[PDB]
Amino acid sequence: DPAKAAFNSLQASATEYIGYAWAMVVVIVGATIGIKLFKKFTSKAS
Amino acid sequence: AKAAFNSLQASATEYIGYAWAMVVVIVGATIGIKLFKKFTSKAS
Amino acid sequence: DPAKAAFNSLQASATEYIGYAWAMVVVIVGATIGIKLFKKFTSKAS
Amino acid sequence: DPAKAAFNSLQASATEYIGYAWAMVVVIVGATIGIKLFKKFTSKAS
Amino acid sequence: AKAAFNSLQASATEYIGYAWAMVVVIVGATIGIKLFKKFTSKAS
Amino acid sequence: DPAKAAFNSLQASATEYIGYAWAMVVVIVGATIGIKLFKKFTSKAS
Amino acid sequence: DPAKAAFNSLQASATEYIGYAWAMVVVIVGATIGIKLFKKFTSKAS
Amino acid sequence: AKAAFNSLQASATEYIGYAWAMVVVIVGATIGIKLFKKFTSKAS
Amino acid sequence: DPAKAAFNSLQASATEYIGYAWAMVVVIVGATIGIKLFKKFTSKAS
Amino acid sequence: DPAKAAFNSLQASATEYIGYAWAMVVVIVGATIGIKLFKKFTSKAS
Amino acid sequence: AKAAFNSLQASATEYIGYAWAMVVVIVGATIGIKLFKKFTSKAS
Amino acid sequence: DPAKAAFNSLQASATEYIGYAWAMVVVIVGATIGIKLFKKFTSKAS
Amino acid sequence: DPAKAAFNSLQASATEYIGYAWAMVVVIVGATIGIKLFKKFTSKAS
Amino acid sequence: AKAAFNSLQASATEYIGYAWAMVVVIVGATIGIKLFKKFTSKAS
Amino acid sequence: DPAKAAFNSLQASATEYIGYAWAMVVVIVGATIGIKLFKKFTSKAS
Amino acid sequence: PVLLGIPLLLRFLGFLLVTLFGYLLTFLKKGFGKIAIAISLFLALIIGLNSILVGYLSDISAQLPSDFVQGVQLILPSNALPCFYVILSVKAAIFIFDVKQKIVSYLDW
Amino acid sequence: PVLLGIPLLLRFLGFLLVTLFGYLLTFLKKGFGKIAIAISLFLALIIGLNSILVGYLSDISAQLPSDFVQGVQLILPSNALPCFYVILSVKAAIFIFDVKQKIVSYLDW
Amino acid sequence: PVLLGIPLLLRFLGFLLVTLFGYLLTFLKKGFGKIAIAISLFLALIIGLNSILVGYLSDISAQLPSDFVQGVQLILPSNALPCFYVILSVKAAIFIFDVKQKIVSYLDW
Amino acid sequence: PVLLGIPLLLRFLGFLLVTLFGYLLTFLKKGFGKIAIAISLFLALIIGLNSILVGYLSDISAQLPSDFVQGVQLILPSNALPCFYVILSVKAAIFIFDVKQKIVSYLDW
Amino acid sequence: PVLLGIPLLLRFLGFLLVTLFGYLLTFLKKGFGKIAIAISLFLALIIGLNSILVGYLSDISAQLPSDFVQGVQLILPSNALPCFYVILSVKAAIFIFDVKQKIVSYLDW
Amino acid sequence: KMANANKGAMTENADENALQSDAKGKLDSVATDYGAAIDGFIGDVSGLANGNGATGDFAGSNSQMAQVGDGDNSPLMNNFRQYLPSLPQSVECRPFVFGAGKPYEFSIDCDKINLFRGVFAFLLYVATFMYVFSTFANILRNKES
Amino acid sequence: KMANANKGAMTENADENALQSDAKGKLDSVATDYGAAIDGFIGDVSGLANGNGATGDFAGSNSQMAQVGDGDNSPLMNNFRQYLPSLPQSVECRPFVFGAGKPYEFSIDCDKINLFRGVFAFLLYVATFMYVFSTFANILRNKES
Amino acid sequence: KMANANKGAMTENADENALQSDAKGKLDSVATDYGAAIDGFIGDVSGLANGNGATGDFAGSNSQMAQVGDGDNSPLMNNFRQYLPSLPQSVECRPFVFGAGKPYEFSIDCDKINLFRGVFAFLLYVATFMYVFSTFANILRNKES
Amino acid sequence: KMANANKGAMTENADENALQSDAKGKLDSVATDYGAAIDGFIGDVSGLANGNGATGDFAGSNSQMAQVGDGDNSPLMNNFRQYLPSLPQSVECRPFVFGAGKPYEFSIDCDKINLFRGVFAFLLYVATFMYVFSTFANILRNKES
Amino acid sequence: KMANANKGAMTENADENALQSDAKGKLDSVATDYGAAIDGFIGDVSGLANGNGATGDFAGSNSQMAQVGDGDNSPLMNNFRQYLPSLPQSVECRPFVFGAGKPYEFSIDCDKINLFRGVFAFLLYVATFMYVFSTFANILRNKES
Repeated sequence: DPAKAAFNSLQASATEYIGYAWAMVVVIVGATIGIKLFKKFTSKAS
Repeated sequence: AKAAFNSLQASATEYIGYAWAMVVVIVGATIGIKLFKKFTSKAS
Repeated sequence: DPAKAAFNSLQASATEYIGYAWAMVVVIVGATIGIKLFKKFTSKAS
Repeated sequence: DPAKAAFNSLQASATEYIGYAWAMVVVIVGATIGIKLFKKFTSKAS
Repeated sequence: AKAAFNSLQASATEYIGYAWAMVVVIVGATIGIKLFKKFTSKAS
Repeated sequence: DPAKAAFNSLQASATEYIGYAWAMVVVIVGATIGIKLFKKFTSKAS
Repeated sequence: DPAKAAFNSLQASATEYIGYAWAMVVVIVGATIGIKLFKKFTSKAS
Repeated sequence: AKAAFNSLQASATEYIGYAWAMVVVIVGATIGIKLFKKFTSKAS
Repeated sequence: DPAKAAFNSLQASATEYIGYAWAMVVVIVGATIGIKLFKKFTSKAS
Repeated sequence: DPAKAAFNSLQASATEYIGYAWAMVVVIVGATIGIKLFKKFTSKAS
Repeated sequence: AKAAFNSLQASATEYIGYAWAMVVVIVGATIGIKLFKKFTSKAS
Repeated sequence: DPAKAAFNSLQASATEYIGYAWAMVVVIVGATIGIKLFKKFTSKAS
Repeated sequence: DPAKAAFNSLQASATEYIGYAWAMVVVIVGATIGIKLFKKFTSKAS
Repeated sequence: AKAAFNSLQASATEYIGYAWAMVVVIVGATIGIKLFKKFTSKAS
Repeated sequence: DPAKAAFNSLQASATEYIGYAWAMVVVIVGATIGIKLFKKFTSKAS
Repeated sequence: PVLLGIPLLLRFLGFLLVTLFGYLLTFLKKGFGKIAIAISLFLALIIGLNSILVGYLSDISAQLPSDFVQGVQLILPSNALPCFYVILSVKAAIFIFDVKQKIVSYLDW
Repeated sequence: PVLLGIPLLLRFLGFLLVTLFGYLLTFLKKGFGKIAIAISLFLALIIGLNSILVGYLSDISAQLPSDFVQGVQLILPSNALPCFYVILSVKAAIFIFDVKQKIVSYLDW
Repeated sequence: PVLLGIPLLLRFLGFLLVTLFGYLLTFLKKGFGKIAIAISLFLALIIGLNSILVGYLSDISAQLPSDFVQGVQLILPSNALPCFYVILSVKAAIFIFDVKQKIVSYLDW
Repeated sequence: PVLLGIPLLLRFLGFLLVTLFGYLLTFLKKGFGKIAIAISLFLALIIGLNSILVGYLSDISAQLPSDFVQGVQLILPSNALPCFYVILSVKAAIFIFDVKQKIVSYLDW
Repeated sequence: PVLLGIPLLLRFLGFLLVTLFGYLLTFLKKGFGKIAIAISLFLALIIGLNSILVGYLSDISAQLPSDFVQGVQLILPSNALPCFYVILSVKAAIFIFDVKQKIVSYLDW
Repeated sequence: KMANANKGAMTENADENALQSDAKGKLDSVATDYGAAIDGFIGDVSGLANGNGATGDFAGSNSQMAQVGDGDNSPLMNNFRQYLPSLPQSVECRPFVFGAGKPYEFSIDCDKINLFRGVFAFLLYVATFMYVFSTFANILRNKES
Repeated sequence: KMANANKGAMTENADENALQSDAKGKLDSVATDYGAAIDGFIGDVSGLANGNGATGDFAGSNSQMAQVGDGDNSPLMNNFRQYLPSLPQSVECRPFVFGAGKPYEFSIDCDKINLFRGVFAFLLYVATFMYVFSTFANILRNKES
Repeated sequence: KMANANKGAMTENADENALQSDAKGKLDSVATDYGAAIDGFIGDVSGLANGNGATGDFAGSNSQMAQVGDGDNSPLMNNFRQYLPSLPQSVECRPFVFGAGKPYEFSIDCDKINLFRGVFAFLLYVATFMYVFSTFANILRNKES
Repeated sequence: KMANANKGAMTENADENALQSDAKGKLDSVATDYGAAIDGFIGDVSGLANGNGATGDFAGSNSQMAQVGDGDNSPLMNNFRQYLPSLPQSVECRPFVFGAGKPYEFSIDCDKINLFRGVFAFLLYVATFMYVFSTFANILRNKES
Repeated sequence: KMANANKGAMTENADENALQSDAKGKLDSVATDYGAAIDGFIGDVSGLANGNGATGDFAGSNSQMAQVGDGDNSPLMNNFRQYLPSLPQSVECRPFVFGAGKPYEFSIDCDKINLFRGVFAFLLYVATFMYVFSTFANILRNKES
């Protein structure tokens, strides 16, 4: 039954997409948190 | 006739099982990203 | 039913996120308190 | 009439979905309120 | 002919009754969640 | 008509939410006032 | 012509929907304004 | 033939008149709610 | 044309909303000024 | 060719719609700017 | 046959010319309103 | 091509908006500075 | 094969659209950053 | 018959290759604009 | 696979944006600190 | 039973003492007059400063517009004006207390 | 073995010295009475000012409503009221220290 | 009717008293000169400090740019500059009042 | 070669001067004792105030919880505690400087 | 033409007056020495306090990092450092003015 | 007895109780004026201080001290009351009505306004009480109160 | 010997040890009163200062100095305690429940409230300690403390 | 009568009313100079204080006291007026026009600007009045005013 | 020569150099005690001021002045150090890890934390330096420092 | 004439103009030292105050007063200048370039930065001028300036 193999292939593709998206969002959120914390700490310091 | 309907019903349920097994992963990833962004924003 | 299993998995993921967020917010709150205390000293002195 | 039973089954499924969603949203909103109140109280304290 | 139309009209209204009985629950749940989030945010 | 019954139910739910929100906001306002009063004393002293 | 009567009936239904929506939104906005004014006045007072 | 086209054109314009008379009310209500919320928020 | 009549009606409704909003904002501004004046007196005294 | 005349008529209708929308948005933005400036000036004054 | 295709292609391009001449005005108005609101908000 | 002409027209409109916004923000900034200077004098006096 | 040439033409059109959009967004973001920095610097100065 | 199916499959994959080569550019431009706006706003 | 190449290109673009944003935020933070230091001197003097 | 000149010498000594002590009394009265003059000058300076300060407030006078009255009355509690008047009364009491304490301290001159 | 009038002259000189020194003693006692009067006036002024200040606080008295109690009790730590009372005690101690130091400084009059 | 030497002794006593009291007068004038010198030094120090302070303000002078004038004129009420000038006049009045009070207090030297 | 009674009169005058100047010496020593008593009272008052103030701080003592330590250590630069200790040392130095200056000013009594 | 002993008595009176006035001169010089000692002690205390305060600033010294220089130079007007230096100069001028005024006030001892 | 004749020739009868009495009488008659002057100065300054009044050199300051006032009523301070800014008198709460007569008519219920008015009154008291307490605690300190 | 007769006629026997003793006795009997008055004034002022007490002219200020108080208990200051505003007494934390009994029932876990209460107590101490330290450091300076 | 001869030999006629008059005349002629010096010092210091003027040793401070000034016009203070920063003069309100001549032309109606200008004037008065009132109330206190 | 006999009868040989010497000797022997007392008081007060020490009446204040301390080490001030609040000691920066071991694991790079720590140290210096400078500039002014 | 013989026997020729001259000469020769000492003290203190200098007992304070300084150059204050924090020197405006060389390259036009720099300079002046004006107005008040 080709449908089962097709579904498995789409699931694997979705999983690899999820992995790439997780990597990118981790990078973006890390940069955003770093910038926000720097701005907050400097604002409170002076 | 009846056997064809039974086979179609079975195949339909098999595909539903696969569609659910896919959508759970997709929805879990989406909700995970959403909650991650929301909570990292709220905590900082 | 797959739906209830997915909902429980989502709830567990949310709980883990909540715990990590609590830890990080405690750290950041401590940093903010330290900044205000060590600036208030000098500021009130003058 | 199968339609009436089908409608009842979909209604029951919707009700259980609503229950799960209520549980999850209660958890999320409770955590958000706790974090927000902690941040507000600490900010006002210092 | 006429009896078929009458039966179709009755069945249609029966289904409308069920569709309304479903949508009231769904909309009530959605609006409840929305108002809950809005008011818990506003109060804090 | 089901529509008016649904609208009245929604209005009643909103009223309950409003009452609970009023109680919680009163509590949080009391907490904020307490924090400011007991920090203002020491701050104005010095 | 049944179409004219049908259009009139839909217009009347829309009007009653508008009335119910107006009542609910008035209640919601009144509560929101009350809470917001209470919070603002208390914040300015202390 | 031509009379049928004329009747269809007239009926079409009659329905357009009714559709406009409905949409004006619906859009007026929607815009009223939107502006009410916006201005009550801005004033407070 | 119905379109221009609808647009004029919307403009008139907006004008009424603007007038009411101006009145309410004047009242709320007066309240805010009163709160600040009667807290500033005591605060500056000490 | 009726299509060209129809396109011209729709363009003219769109132009008059744009004119009405411009009038309404000018009124709304003027009121919003006035209210915002009044609130800002009063807040800075006291 | 070929003449019909040529006429259809020409008429199609004529309509595209009119569709573009309409959409430029519509999009210009929309973007103008958006930028007006954004900049009047930013300046105040 | 109509696309590039439309884009250039949009850019010119944006430039005009930017110029007007700069003028208005300069005026409002001057007003804010005046308010703070003439309140700071009396406030610092006391 | 006309499809390949058509795809190339659409790609070129998309590229020129991207160029125009980049120019416009650069202008808009530059103006926004300038206005925001002016307002922030003036607010901090007084 | 079989040759027609093979040709259709090949042509389909050729078009998929072109569709991907287009969508990568479009999505890259969109995400670039989004990230540019987000980061220029966050930095200031 | 084209998908992974596109994701890596997006990640590289994000990294470049992050670097430029870090530089610009450092400059703006320095400006804010300078403004506060040179206003605090005169303000505390009086 | 004493030689001549002793009573005259004693009378001269008494006269000298009386004259010197009278001079001392006159100088004491001069000092008291100086203290009175100083007190008068101090109080006169205070009164003149008050007169100048009261005059400036006439020009810059302004009143709250008819608007903003509704909101102030909406929020104003029953003990706002009493608190303001208590603050003013405390200011006046402290002022007169300082003046009286300075008058008391003038006892050391 | 001396001429007449010398012992009488010496007695007169002693009498003059005794009278003058007695006058000095009387003036010293007058000065001490002046110092006592000044101290009494200063303390009386302080007491009167206290009496006036205590009276004003009766009118403007107000209490926290029944609400807002729950939140304050929710947040209030165990050492808030002790800190407030310590501040008040420090205020009182400094006040009496200043009064006693002024009394000590009255030794220079 | 007295022995020789009594009038000479009385004249000598008077001469001694006159000389001593003249010395006292000279010392009193010296003290008054000291007080005048002190007052002159105090006023001269004030004038010199004023001269130094006025000089610093020339270098750092700056003016409001041509812009921001429109907004300030848009908002400025009729009694802003009068209030600023009243504050400056109050500052000057208090300064001269303090100077005159110090001059008055120089009466205790 | 002088009449009787002149040496006795001169001895009496010298004795009177010696007695009066001895009385003056005794009064001077009394004044010095008064100054010493005043200084002792002033220092004792300072010490008592210090004792009371040190005692209050025992009750209200509190410590930073185990949490918030990580963030403070995350941000704390190398010269925060040195700055705090420098401020405290400056406070102590100014206090003892004021005390010593008051002791110096006691030279005018 | 006077009896014996009168010139000797007058010489004795003059000698007594000279001795007493010389004692007064010696005591006056002692008082001036006391005033000089007080001034020296006051100035020495100021110098010692300055020495201690200057020493503390060496440890806690820190510098602005290489970054943040670009922004500060981007915003800094031409009269920021002149204003800061004017403030410091005003501080120094007021300090020396206070010191000189205290030295002037030492004329009342 | 030539001795008796010479003694009688150079002797005058002087009584100690007469010369001493005369000298003491004059010295007392002037020292009483001295003490009266001292006591008069003391009484004048004390009367100026406590409001009893002064006579003599200090009589001219009676008007000035009466103008200063006693208790808390200072006629010198009451001059500022004429220029005191006018402020609204607190009245009962009246709800504010938005869009009266329209379908969007909502009004502030003024139930929470009274609660806010109570907490505002409490805060105003705690501020005034602390101000008065610190005012009295810092009377000898040369600080504004 | 006429010389002897004339010498006896104009001579009275006077003893230095009698006149000197009498003059010194009178001068001492009055100088002791002088010194007693000085010492009495010194003792009265010292007793008023340190709370021992005063007798004589300063006896009237004993009541006033007792009313001022010593240590930290000032009866003049305790008058303000009667009007001291009432404040709630700190108790254990009670969680707040929103929508009790409803499907949307959530409560503040009060676990973080205790952590906030600890850090608030620490901040209140550091403020009070700094206030007391600066109060003692600025006693001779004429500043509020 | 040898007694008479011896009495006449050692006697000089001295009159009390002459020696007393001479001594009192000299003492008064110098005490008048003493009193004149005291009164001159008093008058000089009083004239310096109240602006009447001084003569003698204090004549040199007349220029300095005239430079200080009286009333509120201090020539020492007027030196700062030359360097006073220039500020705009308040004029009537002019509406601001955005995008003049364009379809998006809106202007600030300046009707609410006048209301804001009124409330701003009121706030500026209440601040200046409070400042002046506290300035006069804290003149004897060594505080900035 | 009866004149010689009468002169011898009423004459006693008195030497100026003896009476003057005796009177001056007594007066000097008591004036030296006067000067010694004055110098002793001066030395005692100076020694109390500069820490050398005092003897006599002021010897009792030696303990009190030693308790006050000199330089910057005040034993009266060191009593507060025992109750000084405990604060963390600054250490090197440690990055904070969020969601350790999970796919969403990100950590603060702590590269910018060091830059912030540098600018914070600079700001803390500029504040402390300004505080110390103003403290020394306002020592004679009765202000907190 | 026995009267003449007795008068000559008990009489010594004394001249008023000699005894008076001698006494006045001694008294003047010591009063000149008194006045010289007073004038020397006055001159020493005045010279210390105005920077002329002192001689004698006050000569030791010349070094201390020279160390204090005059005008505005205080060598005691210049010690703090060595530890003065280093601050950047103001230069011309340089635009900041974001993403140089990239399609998203935008730069701050620095035209408005100059306007902000002008208004900032104006605000810094108005603050410094007000500070200096209040500093001079509150010199006699014991307040920081």
